[PDB]
Amino acid sequence: GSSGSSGKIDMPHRFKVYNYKSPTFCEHCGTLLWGLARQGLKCDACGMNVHHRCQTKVANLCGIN
Ligand SMILES: [Zn+2]
Ligand SMILES: [Zn+2]
Repeated sequence: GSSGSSGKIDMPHRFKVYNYKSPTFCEHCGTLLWGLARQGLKCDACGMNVHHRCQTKVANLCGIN
């Protein structure tokens, strides 16, 4: 909590590396990901799969959208 008032807020995508065996699709470049242990990244907040770079290209609104 806090003392005051807030308005508009934006949060980044909690993208965390994941080691799995499945065909993942990027929500930005719309392509496949070829990896071994760092198979792209997956947001543990909203739940999205994007590349390491394609991640910094997505909006900084996790949960709001
Ligand atoms: Zn997110
Ligand atoms: Zn991508």
